[PDB]
Amino acid sequence: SSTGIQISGKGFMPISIIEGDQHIKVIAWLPGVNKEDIILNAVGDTLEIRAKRSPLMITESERIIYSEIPEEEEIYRTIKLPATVKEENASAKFENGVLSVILPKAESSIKKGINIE
Amino acid sequence: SSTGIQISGKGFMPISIIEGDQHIKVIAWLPGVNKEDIILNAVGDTLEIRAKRSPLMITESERIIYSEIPEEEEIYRTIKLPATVKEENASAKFENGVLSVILPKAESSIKKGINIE
Amino acid sequence: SSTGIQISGKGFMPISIIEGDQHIKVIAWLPGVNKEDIILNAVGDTLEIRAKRSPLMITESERIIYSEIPEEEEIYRTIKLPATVKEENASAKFENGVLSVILPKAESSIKKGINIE
Amino acid sequence: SSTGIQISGKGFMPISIIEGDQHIKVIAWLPGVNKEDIILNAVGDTLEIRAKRSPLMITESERIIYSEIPEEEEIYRTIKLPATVKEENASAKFENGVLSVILPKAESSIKKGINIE
Amino acid sequence: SSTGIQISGKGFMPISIIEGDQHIKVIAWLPGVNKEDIILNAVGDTLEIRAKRSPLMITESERIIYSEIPEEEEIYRTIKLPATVKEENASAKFENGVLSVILPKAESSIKKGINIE
Amino acid sequence: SSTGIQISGKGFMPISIIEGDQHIKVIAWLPGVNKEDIILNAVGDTLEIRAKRSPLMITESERIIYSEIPEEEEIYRTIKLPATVKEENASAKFENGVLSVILPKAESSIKKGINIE
Amino acid sequence: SSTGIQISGKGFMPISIIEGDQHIKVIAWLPGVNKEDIILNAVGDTLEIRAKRSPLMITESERIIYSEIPEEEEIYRTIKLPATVKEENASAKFENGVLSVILPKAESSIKKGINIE
Amino acid sequence: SSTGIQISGKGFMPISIIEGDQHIKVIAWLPGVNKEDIILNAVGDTLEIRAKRSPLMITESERIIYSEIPEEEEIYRTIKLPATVKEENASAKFENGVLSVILPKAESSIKKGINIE
Amino acid sequence: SSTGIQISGKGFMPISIIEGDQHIKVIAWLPGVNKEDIILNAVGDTLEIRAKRSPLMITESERIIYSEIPEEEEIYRTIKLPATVKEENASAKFENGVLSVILPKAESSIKKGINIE
Amino acid sequence: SSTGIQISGKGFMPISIIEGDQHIKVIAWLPGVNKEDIILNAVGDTLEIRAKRSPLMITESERIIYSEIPEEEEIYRTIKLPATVKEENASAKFENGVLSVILPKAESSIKKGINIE
Amino acid sequence: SSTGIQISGKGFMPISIIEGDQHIKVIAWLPGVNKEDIILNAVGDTLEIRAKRSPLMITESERIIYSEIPEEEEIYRTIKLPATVKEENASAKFENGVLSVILPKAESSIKKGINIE
Amino acid sequence: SSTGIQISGKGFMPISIIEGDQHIKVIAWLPGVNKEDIILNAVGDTLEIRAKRSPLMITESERIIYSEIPEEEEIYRTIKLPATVKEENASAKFENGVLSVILPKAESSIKKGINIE
Amino acid sequence: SSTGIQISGKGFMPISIIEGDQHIKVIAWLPGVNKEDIILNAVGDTLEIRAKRSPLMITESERIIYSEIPEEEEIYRTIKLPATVKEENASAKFENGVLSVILPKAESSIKKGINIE
Repeated sequence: SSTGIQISGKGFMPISIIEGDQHIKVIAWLPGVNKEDIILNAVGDTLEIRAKRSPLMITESERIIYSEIPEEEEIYRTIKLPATVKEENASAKFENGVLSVILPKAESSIKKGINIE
Repeated sequence: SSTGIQISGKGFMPISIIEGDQHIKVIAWLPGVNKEDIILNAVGDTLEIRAKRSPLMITESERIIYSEIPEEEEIYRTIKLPATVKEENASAKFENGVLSVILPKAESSIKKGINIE
Repeated sequence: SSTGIQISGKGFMPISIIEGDQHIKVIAWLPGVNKEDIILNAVGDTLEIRAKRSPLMITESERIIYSEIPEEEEIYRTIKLPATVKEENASAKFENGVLSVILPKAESSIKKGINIE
Repeated sequence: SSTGIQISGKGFMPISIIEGDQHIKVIAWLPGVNKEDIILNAVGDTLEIRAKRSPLMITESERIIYSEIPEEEEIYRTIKLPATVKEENASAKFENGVLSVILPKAESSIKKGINIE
Repeated sequence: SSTGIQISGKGFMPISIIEGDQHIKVIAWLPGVNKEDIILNAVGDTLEIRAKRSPLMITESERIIYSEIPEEEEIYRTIKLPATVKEENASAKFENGVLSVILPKAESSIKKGINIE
Repeated sequence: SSTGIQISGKGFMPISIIEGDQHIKVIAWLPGVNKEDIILNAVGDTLEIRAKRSPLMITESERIIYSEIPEEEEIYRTIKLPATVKEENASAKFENGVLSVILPKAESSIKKGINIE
Repeated sequence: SSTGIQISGKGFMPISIIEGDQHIKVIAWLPGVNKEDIILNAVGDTLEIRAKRSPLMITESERIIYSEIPEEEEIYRTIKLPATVKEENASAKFENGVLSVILPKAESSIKKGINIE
Repeated sequence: SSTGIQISGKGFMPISIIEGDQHIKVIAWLPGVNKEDIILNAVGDTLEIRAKRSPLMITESERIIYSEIPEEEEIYRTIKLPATVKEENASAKFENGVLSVILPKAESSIKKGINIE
Repeated sequence: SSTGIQISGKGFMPISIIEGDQHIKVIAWLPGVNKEDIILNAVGDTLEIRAKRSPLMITESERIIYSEIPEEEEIYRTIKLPATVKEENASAKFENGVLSVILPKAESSIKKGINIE
Repeated sequence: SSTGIQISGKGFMPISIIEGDQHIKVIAWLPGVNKEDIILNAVGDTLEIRAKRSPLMITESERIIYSEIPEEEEIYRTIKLPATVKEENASAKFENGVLSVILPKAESSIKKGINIE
Repeated sequence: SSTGIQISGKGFMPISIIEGDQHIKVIAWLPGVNKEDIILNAVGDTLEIRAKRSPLMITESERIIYSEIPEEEEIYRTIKLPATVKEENASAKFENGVLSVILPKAESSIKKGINIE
Repeated sequence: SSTGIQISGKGFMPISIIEGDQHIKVIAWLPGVNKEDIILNAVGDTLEIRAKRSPLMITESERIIYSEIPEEEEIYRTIKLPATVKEENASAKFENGVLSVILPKAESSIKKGINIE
Repeated sequence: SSTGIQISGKGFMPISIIEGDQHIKVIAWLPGVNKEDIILNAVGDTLEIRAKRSPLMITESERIIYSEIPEEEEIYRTIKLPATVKEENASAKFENGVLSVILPKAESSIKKGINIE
C-alpha cells in the first residue's frame, strides 16, 4: 500500500497511523510480546520496530490440535513517515500488547497556514 | 469449519487450542483490550469469549491517515471443546493481550491406557 | 447455514433469535393471523412453529388485481436452539402480529462464570 | 492517482493544477462550504486542504425524496507539488465556492539558462 | 431514471429534492457560476435550470498539467416535480454555489392525515 | 518507464542518454529544424526540450500525395537525469539534425571507487 | 506498403512524395549522416536511396544507459515514381538532415498542348 | 522491483543486502571473474558495480555441446541502498567469486534509540 | 534437458560441457565455496560433484532486508558424459569459484576418423 | 519416472534409495506382510521385489464399514540401480514391516577420486 | 509406452509377454496363416516377427459385402526383451493360430536370489 | 527428435538412414561445401559429421536484395546408430553436395536363424 | 510474396539474388541434381529453373527407417528479375549442388550515375 508512505517489515503486525498538526502518533499491535524485549528506533523520517515473541510453550504431554495463531518467531516493521521528526524528545507507551509511539515533527517540517480570500 | 471442533463467533479474534491428556489450554488473542472488560463463560464442552476493545481515540487536531487495524468494537467467539471440563475450578491469565485459559477435563472425558501385545 | 444452530421450516415466517445469559427471546412475525389460531410446540432443545392464516376475504363485487402477499395458507417452521429450555415454565406474548417467546434455559446448559487473573 | 504528480485525500473535491514558469496556480472546488471553515496547510512542495460542510438539514415535517449530492461531511486533500513554493507570499482567492490558489515557486526550483550553441 | 419523477438535462449539475407537507425545497449545486448568470423558469410542476460557467482562463506563460474540473461550459436541467407549486409566491437563495428554491405546493396537493378505526 | 530515470514529453523526438563517470552525453534528433529555432532548458537534475519545426513548404502548382513525416508542428520533451549537473558550464553541439548535449555532473553526485582488497 | 504506389527499403527514413505539375519533389530525412556519405540512384520512374550513418561513438569512460535512436548502420529506400524523370537535370540538397529531391523535368509529361489556332 | 530499495542493472548478478545498526553490508556473486576486472562506485545512497567476465575459451579441435552458463560478457548493477555512506573509509573484499563490500553509514542515518517507558 | 547426456543434482550450479576430440573439459560454477571443501569423483562415463557452501555469516546485530542469493547449504551434481574417461590421470583446476575438470577419454572410446571418396 | 533411475512395478510399495560411495541401501515398505512370503532377486544393476500380503480376514458376523487400505493382494517392484552390485554377498533385514536391503556395489562402479589442484 | 521394455512393429499382430525366472514365454496370435509361412528372427535381447498372410480367397460367382478383417497382407513386429536370450536353444510351438515362443535367458541376466535375514 | 533413433547436431543438414540386413546406408546433404573441409568420425554405434561452408561472399559494389539460404556457417551432426558398425572397412562417397555412407554392421548385430515350429 | 519481385515455382529450391551495379549474381541450391540434367531458360528480366533429381534407390534387403530428404522428384522455379539482362553473354557454374549464374544488366536499367554533390 502506497498513499504517500511506504511500509515494510516481516510478520503479522498491523499498524495505524495518526496524523496531527504538531506530532505524528503511530500505534502498532504486538500481541504476546514481552515488555523489555521490544526495541523501537526512529531517525529523521524513518521508524523501525523490532520484536521477537516466544513460541507457544507446550509440555510434551500436550499437542497442538488447532492453532491458527501466526508462528513467526521474529517480526519487524519499518515505515517511512511523511515528515521528519525530532528523535530526541520522542516517547512511547506499551499497554495490552499495543505500542503507542509519539513522534513530534521537526519544526522545519511543520506546515504553515495560508491566508484565504 | 469442522475439523473435530466447532468454531463460531464474530469479529477478529484468533484462537489456538492445546490438548493434553488431562486438561485443555486455550490461547486467545485480545490485543488492545482492558483486563476488566473481557467476559468468559464455559460449561459442558462449550466455551465463549466476549470482549469489546476501546475505539481508536482521536484528537480534534489529528486524523487517521492510514489505519488497517480492524475497527470492530465488539467481538466474540464460541467454541465447542472436544471434551467436557470442570469449569468450577478452571482458571485463566491475561497479560500482554494474550488470554490463556486452562480447563481441567472431566473425569469421564479422560482417556485410559490400553496395554499392547 | 451452520453457525451453532439449525434452521428449518416451510413458508413465509420470518423469525429472530436472541440469546440471553438466563433465557432465550424469540421474535416471530405472524401477520394476518388470529390470536386463537396460533400454535407453538417446544420441548428440550427443539422449537417448532405451525400456523395457518385465513385466506383472502374478497367480495364478489370486487376483484383482486395485484397481491404480492404470499397465498400459502399453510406454513410451519422448526428451529433447534443451541441449548435445552424448560418449556414447562415458558411464556409468550403476541401483539401487533409480533410473537414474543421466552424459553428459560436449563441449569445444566446454563453457562457458569469463570473468573480471570 | 499518479500521472507525474501525487494526489491524496478523501471525499469529492475536484482540483486543477496549473504549472507555470514562475508560479503554480491551483484551483479547488468547495461547493456548499462556509468560508470560515476551510483551512490550508502547505510547506516546501506539499499542500493539504481541509474542509467540512454542514449536512443537508431537513425539517421534521419533510422527508428527502431524492438527493444525489454525496453526503460526505468531512473531506480533505493533500497534493505533492512538483516544485517548491514560497508560502510566505502565497495567496488564494475563494469565491462562489470556488477556491483559486497561486503559489510562487522557489528560486532554487526556477528554470535557469542553458547555452544553446 | 424513473422514481415517480423524470429527470433531464445536460452537464454536471447535482440536485436534491426535499418534499414537505406544505412546500418543496429544491437544492442544486451550481459551482463556478456567476450570480448574474443564473436564471430560472418554474410553473405548475415544471422547473428548468440553465447555466453557463466561464471558461478556465489560463495565462500564456503557464500550462495545465492536470485539471479534472469539468470542461462543460453549457449545462442545463429540467425536472418535472410531482406536485403543483405556487410559483407566484416562491422564492430562492443562492450561496456558495448552492441554489435553494422554496416552492410552496398548490392547496389541492396538501392533504391532512386521517386516523384509523 | 521506470529504470532509475523519468522520461516524459510530447511529439516525435527520439533521444539517447549516455552516462559517463564525469559527464552526461545526450543525443537528440531534431530533423527539419533550423539552427536558430532549436530551444532547450535545464536546471539541476532536470532537462526540458522544446522545439517547433517549419511546416511543409508546398507550391500551389504541386500537391502532397503521401507524407508519413509527422505533421505536429509543436513538440517538446522533458527528461530527469539521475544526477545533478552544472548547467552553468554545460555545452552543446548541433550538426546534421543531431543535437549533442554535455552536462557535467555535480561533485556531490560524482561517484568514487574504493581499492578492492 | 501498397496503396497504389510501391515503396520499398530498410531502416528508419520518413519521406514525403510531392507530385508537382512540372517536377516531383521528394523530401527524405537522413538524420545523423554526413554529406559525402549519402548515395542515390534514379532512372526512368525509379529512385533508390542508399545511406549509412556513423555509429554512436562512445568513450571508454562512458557507457550507453538508454538509447532508443535506431542503431541500424545501413538504411536504404527504393520507390517507383509515378512519372518519368530525366536524371541529368535532377537536383537535391541535404541540410538539417533533410534530403530534398527536385527532379525538375519529366519531358514525356510536358502537357504544352498546341496552338488551338 | 521496489520493496524499500531500488535495484537496476543488466545481466545475471545476484546480490544480497545486510542491514545493521552501524554499517551496510552487500553480498554480490561474481563467479569466474578476475579480481582486477571489477570496478565499484558509490555515493550518497547509490552503489553501482561494473564487471566483465572472460569468454568461455574454446580450442580449435573442441566445441561446446552443452552450456547453460550465461554468455553475457559485460554485466553491471546499480542499487539504491537505504542510507548514505562514508566511502572515504569504506572497504571491500573479493574471494572465491564472492564480492563483499562493507559500507559504514553516515552519522545522519545512525538510528537513535527511544525510551520505552 | 536431454541432448545425448543426462544431468542430475541438487541446488543452483550451472555447468558447461566442452567436447574435444581427445578430451572432455567440464566447466562448473561453484560461487562462494571454499577450496578444500569441493569434492570430485569420476569413473567410467560418470562424474559427480559435491559441495557445501557456508551460509551467509551474519551477526545478531544485523539483518537481511533483501537476499535473493540461493540458500541451499548442500549442493551436488552428477552428469553422464557421452564417453568413458581415464579418471586415473584426470586433472582439475579451481579459479574464482569456477571448477574446470579435464577428463581424457579412454582410448577405446576415442572415435576413429573415416575418409571419403 | 526417469530421474537417473528407473522404477517399475505394480501396486503400492514405496521405496527409497540411499547411495553411498561403497554400497547401496534400499528401503522398501511392506507393511502387514509375513517375512517368509517376500521374494527378492538382484543381478547386475537390477533389483526386483515381489510380495503378497494376506487379505483382511473378516468374520461371518462382521463387515468392513470403512477401509481405505489398498486391497491389492499381489504387488511387486523392479528398479534399476545406478551401479552394479555384488549380489553374492548382499544381505537384507526385514522388521516392523520395513525391508532394508544392502547391496555392495561392484568394483567397476567404485568411484575413484581426482585431485583439485 | 515405456515400462521397462520397448514395443514396435507394423500391422495387426497381438502379442503377450510372460517373464519367468529361467525363460520367457511369448504368445503371438497369427490367424489365417500357414505353418510354413511364418518367420522369426531373434538374437541377444531383440526379437522381430515378420508375416504375410494369404489374401482373401473369393470366387467369381460370389462377392464380399462386409469384412472387418484387416486387409494388410504384409505385417511384422519387433520387441526388445528386458533380458538377453539364448536363441540357439530357443524353441516354439504354433497351434490353432497361436504362436508360443520360449526364449531362455542368458546366465548373465539370470537374476539370482538373496537370503532374507 | 526421438523416433527409435537419436539425432543431434546444429544447422540445416538433412540426412537419411537406411537399415539393412548386413549394412547401414546413410545419406547426407552438404550443399555448397568443399570436399577437403568435410569430416566424418565414427566408432561403435556413433557417427558424427562436421562441415563448414564459406559464407555468401559479396562484392563491395553489390548488395543482397533477397537470400533465403540459411546463413549458418558452422553445422554438424551426431547420430546414434541402432547397431554397431565396422568403421575399419566403412566407406563413403561425396558428390554434387550429396554424401553417401555405407557402414557394415558388426557380427553381434547380425540376425540368427530361428526354428519355426 | 511481393518484395519488389514475384517469386514462383514448386518444390524445395532455395535461391539467393545479389543485385550489383553492373550485373546480377543469382545463387540457387540444386542438391542431388546431375550436371547433365541442368537446364535454364532466361530472357530479358525473367528466369526459370527446372530440375528433376533421381529417386532414392533402395536395396531390396534394406529399408528406410528415417529419410527426411525431400521426396519431390520434380521441382522448378520462375522469378521475374527487376532489371533486364544481356542473357546472350551470360554464363553460369554449377559446383557441389550450387548453381551460380551471372547476368550482366541491360544498360537501360543500369541506372548510370546521379552526379549530385
